[PDB]
Amino acid sequence: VSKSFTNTAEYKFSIDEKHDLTALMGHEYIEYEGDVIGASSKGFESDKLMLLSQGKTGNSLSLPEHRVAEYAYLSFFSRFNYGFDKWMYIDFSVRNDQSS
Amino acid sequence: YNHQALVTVNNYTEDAMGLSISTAGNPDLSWEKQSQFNFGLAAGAFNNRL
Amino acid sequence: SGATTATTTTSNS
Amino acid sequence: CELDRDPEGKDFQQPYTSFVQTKQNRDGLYALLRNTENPRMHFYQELQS
Amino acid sequence: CELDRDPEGKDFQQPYTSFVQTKQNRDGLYALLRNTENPRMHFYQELQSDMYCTTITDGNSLAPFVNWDLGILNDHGRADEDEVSGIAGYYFVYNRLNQQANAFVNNTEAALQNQVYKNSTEIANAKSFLAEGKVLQALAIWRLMDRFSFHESVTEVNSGAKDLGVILLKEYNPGYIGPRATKAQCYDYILSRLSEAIEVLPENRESVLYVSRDYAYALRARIYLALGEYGKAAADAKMVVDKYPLIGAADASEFENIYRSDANNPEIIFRGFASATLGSFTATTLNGAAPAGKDIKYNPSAVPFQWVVDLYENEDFRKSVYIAKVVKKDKGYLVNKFLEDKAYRDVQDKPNLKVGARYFSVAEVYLILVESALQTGDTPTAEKYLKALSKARGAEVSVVNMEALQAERTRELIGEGSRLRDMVRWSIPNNHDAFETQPGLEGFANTTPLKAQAPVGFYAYTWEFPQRDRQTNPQLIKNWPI
Amino acid sequence: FKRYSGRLNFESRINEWLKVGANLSGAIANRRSADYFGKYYMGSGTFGVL
Amino acid sequence: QVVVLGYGTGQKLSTVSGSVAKVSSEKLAEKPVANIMDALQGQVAGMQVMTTSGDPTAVASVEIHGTGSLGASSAPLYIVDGMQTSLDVVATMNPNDFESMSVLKDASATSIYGARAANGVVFIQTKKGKMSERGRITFNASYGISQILNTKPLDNMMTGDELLDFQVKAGFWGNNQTVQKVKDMILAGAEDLYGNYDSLKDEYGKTLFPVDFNHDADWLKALFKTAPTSQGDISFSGGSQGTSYYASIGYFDQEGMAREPANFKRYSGRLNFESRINEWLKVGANLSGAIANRRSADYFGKYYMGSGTFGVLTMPRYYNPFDVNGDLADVYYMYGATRPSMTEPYFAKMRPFSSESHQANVNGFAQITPIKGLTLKAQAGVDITNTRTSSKRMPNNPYDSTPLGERRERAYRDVSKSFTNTAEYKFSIDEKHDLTALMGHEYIEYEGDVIGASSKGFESDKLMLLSQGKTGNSLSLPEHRVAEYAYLSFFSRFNYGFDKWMYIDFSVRNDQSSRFGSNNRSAWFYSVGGMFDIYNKFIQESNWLSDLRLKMSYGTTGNSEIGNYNHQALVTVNNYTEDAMGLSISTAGNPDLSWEKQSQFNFGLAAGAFNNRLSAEVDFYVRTTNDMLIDVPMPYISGFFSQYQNVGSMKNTGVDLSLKGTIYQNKDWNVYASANFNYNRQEITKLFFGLNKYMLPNTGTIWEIGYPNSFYMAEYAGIDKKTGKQLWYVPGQVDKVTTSQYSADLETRIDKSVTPPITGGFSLGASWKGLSLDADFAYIVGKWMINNDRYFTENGGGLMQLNKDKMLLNAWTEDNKETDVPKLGQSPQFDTHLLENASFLRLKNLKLTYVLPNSLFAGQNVIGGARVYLMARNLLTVTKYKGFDPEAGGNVGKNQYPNSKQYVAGIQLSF
Ligand SMILES: CCCCCCCCOCCOCCOCCOCCO
Repeated sequence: VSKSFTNTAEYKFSIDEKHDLTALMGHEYIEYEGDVIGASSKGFESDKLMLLSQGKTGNSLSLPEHRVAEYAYLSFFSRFNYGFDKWMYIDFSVRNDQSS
Repeated sequence: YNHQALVTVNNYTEDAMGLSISTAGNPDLSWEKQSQFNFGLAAGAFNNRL
Repeated sequence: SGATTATTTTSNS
Repeated sequence: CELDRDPEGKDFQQPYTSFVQTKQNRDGLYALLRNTENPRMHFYQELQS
Repeated sequence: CELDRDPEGKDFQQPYTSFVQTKQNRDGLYALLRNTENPRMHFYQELQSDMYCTTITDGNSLAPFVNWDLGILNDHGRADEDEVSGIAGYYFVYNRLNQQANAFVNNTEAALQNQVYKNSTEIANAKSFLAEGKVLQALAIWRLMDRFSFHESVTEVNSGAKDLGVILLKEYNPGYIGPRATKAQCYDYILSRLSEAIEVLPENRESVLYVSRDYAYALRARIYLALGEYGKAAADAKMVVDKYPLIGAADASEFENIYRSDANNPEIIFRGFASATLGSFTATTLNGAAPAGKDIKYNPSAVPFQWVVDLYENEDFRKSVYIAKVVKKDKGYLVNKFLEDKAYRDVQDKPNLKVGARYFSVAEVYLILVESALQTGDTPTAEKYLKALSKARGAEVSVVNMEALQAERTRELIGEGSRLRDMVRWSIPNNHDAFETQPGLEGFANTTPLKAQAPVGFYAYTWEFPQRDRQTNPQLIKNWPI
Repeated sequence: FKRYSGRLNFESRINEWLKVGANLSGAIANRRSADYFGKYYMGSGTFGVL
Repeated sequence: QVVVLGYGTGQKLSTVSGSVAKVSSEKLAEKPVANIMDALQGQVAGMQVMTTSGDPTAVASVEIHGTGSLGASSAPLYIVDGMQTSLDVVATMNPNDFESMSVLKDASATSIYGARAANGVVFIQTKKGKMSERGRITFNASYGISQILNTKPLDNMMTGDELLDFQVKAGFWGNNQTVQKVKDMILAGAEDLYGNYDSLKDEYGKTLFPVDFNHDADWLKALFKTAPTSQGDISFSGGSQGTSYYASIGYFDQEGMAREPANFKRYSGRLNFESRINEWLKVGANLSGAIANRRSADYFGKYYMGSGTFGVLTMPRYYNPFDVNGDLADVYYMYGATRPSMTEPYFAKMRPFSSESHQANVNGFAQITPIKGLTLKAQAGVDITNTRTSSKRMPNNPYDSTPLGERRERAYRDVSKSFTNTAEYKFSIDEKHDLTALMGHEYIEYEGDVIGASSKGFESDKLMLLSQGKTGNSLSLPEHRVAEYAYLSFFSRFNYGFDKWMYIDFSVRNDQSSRFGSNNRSAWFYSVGGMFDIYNKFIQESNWLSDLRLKMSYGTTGNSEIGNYNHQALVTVNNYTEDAMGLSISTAGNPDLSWEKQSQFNFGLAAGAFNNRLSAEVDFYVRTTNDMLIDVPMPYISGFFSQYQNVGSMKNTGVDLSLKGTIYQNKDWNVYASANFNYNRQEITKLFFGLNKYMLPNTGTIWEIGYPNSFYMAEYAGIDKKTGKQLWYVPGQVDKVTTSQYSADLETRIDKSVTPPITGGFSLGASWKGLSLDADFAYIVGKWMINNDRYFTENGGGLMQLNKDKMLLNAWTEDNKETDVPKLGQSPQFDTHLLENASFLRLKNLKLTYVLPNSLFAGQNVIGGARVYLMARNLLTVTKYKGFDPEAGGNVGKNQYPNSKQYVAGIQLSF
């Protein structure tokens, strides 16, 4: 199972006739969790009686399997754009990243 | 989980449990930084046929 | 299945 | 947000504060010895004779 | 679009598709037969004979059979899931074995003609498996016809039930409402089953735990004897009698260490797999034993008469193994045949009194051969086997005069249920109250006459069909005239 | 590899200040991998044809 | 008002002839519970809904026109948007998406669902979005609290002092004991138990007073609480030229009122969509998903000490589970214990259960209309549920019997698939004739599966994965279960209509299944019905009357809720030798398993008075069932004990009527009222093998020909005031004659039926201007119920350590011998002094709504409207029962979860 959320807010304007600017800021949260469960059985004698609850019940028993993993990322960012008259464009960007 | 110093179950008998050392750990693990410089030149030609 | 024939080089990359 | 994720089925290496912790790490030492000093590792110096 | 959804986790009844399914269903059929052909089912026809006397330990349980209480015997026994016992329990277990054997035989025949067996080994083995299933069908139908169908020498019956048998069912259906087949059809069905099964089974016996050709010959001999055909009973009994030797022992302790042991007995033709964990049961009814500490207490609910004691002469091995002087801790006698087996104990000092099922033995085929040889008019093959059997079992019979044979058959087959079948053929009335009890046991044994007198040809020698049948089935003609 | 997939992309202008959208997807897939390749056994793989 | 009754396009509700009851969206809304059928108690005439638990994860039991079968299920067929579901799946759907629901009750409406429609069909249909230039947004929120219904049964229990005196004089403690010798230091001097534990050896006497004799404790505060409920939902509808949509996301959280936890929480989403591609094709899809979290209070229905309502009543009042500040002390003391017993929040902290379910419904259709009358529909859907459940038992716990922990993990999966294809052609031969022909095919498939594994022997809370357990004797076999079924059906229906006053329709369905026997695999169900409109032909116009219709119907159906594998002769293990497997037949089956046939005849009359204000409807039905499924005891030639065959008969005869009215007095005022009634008489007709009377073992009922299934017990005469002993009647022996010695040969048939005969419900309503007030009442009369807790709380001999009733203080002695309670040395039986009369009348709902007026949102275009409401659920109850709830139960009342009383406040901003 993996979740993600992303929330941005961009304000775009023109400070003069021939000067374009754009400001963007944002947030991002990524998450994950996963598991594996597992079971086994041995000692069957006919191919129709092969449910997992129908094995031998002594030293033929074994131990199950189980594995869990998870992580998470948190992040903030901002990006600015500037454009001159139509021919010169500058972009600046700053972000902050944290992981588990 | 690669920065913790850990301990896992290593049973000996069927009565009590046992604990062995799993990993060594690294308490100052951090990001890997990559810096990139790029310089490019895009061109067109005969009414954008090339 | 079967018997394993040895002398491999261990692949990294 | 707390981003602290800690493993499952695994604890931390700590100094011994109890008697049952000493018993647990001793049983772990013997179960480690069983997979070291077993006859599968001494087959190489037997075939070389 | 097929919409069959077969249950995962179990099998269901259908024609076979492999050899392993056939082999596993055969092993389940034998494990079913082990609980059907038991000594514990044949005790009720042993106690209805003229050789038992109930004691003060009774609680009116072994009392309706020894005293001939014809009001309790008219609907006796129960066959619900708590307990399968009595006359209804007898009827239930034998109709159950007949239906399961029908299912196995019809499925194996359909799988043989549908060509699902790969090599020739599996085809040959499956044909032998089919022959074993047919022998078990004939055994089930004969053991029902023995108790629930009238002998020819019966005086007064219900009007119409003189020449009727049991409900001859040939396929598998549990919900079946039908009429009683005639006696001739039932006996032809039994003999055709055994006739088709004898010519398929191999000559040499494969294992004692499974049906062989020796068992089919011995069963055909015991059917031809009780049917009243002494010509072919001897011809079927003389094919097995050379292959199994008698017990050789000097002292009765040697006889009780080789006789009670199932694995070491050289006489058993067919027996069921029993061990210390699976297949073992306690048949403590005629002795009534109990394992106190490391030894055995005896508290019997029925003790034999005095003429059964004086039938055995003193220098006999059977007077220490079949009968035992262990009642009142040393007084008269009790029937102690199915006591125990020392190889089926979980700890080898504490008894638990567990036995195993024995389906046939070689003493019975000796007795069938000597009786049929006496009544066929060819006497020189009759003194040989009878003096061999009696000398192997201990005391020797001097000369044969057809009542020494009756004494030998009573002495050997005790606790088996062969007496009540023998009183009808030999035309013997009961005289339960004319005999005397043992002089070591007065106060313990009881003294009461029969609730209903049993002359020669009385209807009550054959049991009545159960009460749950013939209420749900109007085509069932009841046996007794009451 | 076998899969049965589905997708609905939807996009809607509600009114003069709101715009909503969704990209729903799902599948039922059966995988199975040949999990003896990459190693040397006797009659297995291209090593077995050689 | 059109109703899709089964398949095709819905015609009307004034022209169908099959007793349809349509419930609108306002009876499906704001509903603070998770089960949606609880809102229908008292609304549909003839449908009887009872929910037997106040658990948040409990679903209702619904019966239409009485109980039909013996030994089968009586639940209806739940359809949601064309494909069928289960009530646990509908529990995960947000009920603000449900546009209506139709209860189709009689077998002219319900015979194209044959072999599944013997018990009625409940046909739920979801919203689709009405087209507008601007789509509309709606935001619902809500908040409420739920607490216990009534605290009246604990008004009769003893005090601490009275119970101590009764126990010391009844001889429970000993011979020569007195008070201040038993209360002095053999109860209060049991700090010997609290001194063995390091967590309690310094807490006795300062903060923990486990035995308190002066003022008694509160065992209702220590086992039940007040619990919150939150809702929240936002939806977007709209549509355009051909296209329409409806999207929604929502949240639901309900926590149980008992201290041992029983929550239910879902996060859900919905997207309905329907587009017209071109002139002949129209496509559409309904998509739905949920993440659900459930938890059940599983020590209810069973008798443990200090657990549930049994622990509320019977636990002695001189034991204190609290501490000095009034919290719960996470342990308490009962006399004679080896280790001290722990309370409910600590036992919940030591047993961490968790359960996450993922549900996805996806349904879609394509419809083609080429030749102006003919429409061809193809519909397909899947429904996938994946649940994943984890239980735990924690190690290193002092008040437990082992210091080792356990863990168990299960995974569930079930997948349902459904395909239905349909061709409908409607036309008109003349102007005065209409005909509609329908043909169709339907395939239903189901596949289920459970895996599960356990381990034990843990010694830490961190190192508790399922693979880090102890081997050897601590190993177990895993769990594994599989179920599957499949149906395939072909149906057809003709509607014929004369001028506008006569309608006649004919239905037929062929149905095959994997559950039926191997001989009769195919079933054939038919139906015929007619509706005559008398107030269009005979009486054309009158002053007082405004409508009058008559309708008749006859049709046969079947009930294929039998086992998935019940016609097969199952083969199980029977070993011969100790190594190889043997196999043998064990259950015997039968290849002729039918489907519990049913034939139903129906006659109805509907009328409408002055300008359609007063409206009435009356309906009479005869519903016959044959070939019911019983595990009958077989004769001895079978070789088995039972078979599962189709034998029996039953008849349900009844009448149900409903009536609506509107009572104006002004222009603004609106007053309206409604009422229902249903009376149903059940009678058994014939049994199996010639038999006249059969008694199921270990149930306590009896099936006798000529009567309904009744109770089977011994009658109770009273006591004999010459000796003070109990007396039971003798069956027969009229003079009656009473004996003082109880035996199992003394039981008889009690003339009180299991299923209650009279069901109803009425309702008021008034709306001044915006400010509306609604009230709904629902009654069930004729219902009897065994009060099993009165076996313990009024018991003279035995179970003497518990708390008793106050009426045991004037027991029969030779001094006091003019009472009706027995001597103190006798044990009560399960006679008819435990049958209580559980008829009730419940104020099921009471809402006060106020729509905010239109003049407030004047100089704005963001917010469109608003709404506020206050609601109370299960406010008032009128009953002669003695056991915390008449409804919670069903044939017997054990340690039960009572229903909840809820107060909810809610907002809605339709902006
Ligand atoms: C406002 C968004 C609400 C969305 C919640 C619905 C979630 C249900 O989807 C579960 C995943 O299944 C995928 C559906 O597959 C697409 C099938 O559509 C193709 C048919 O035309």
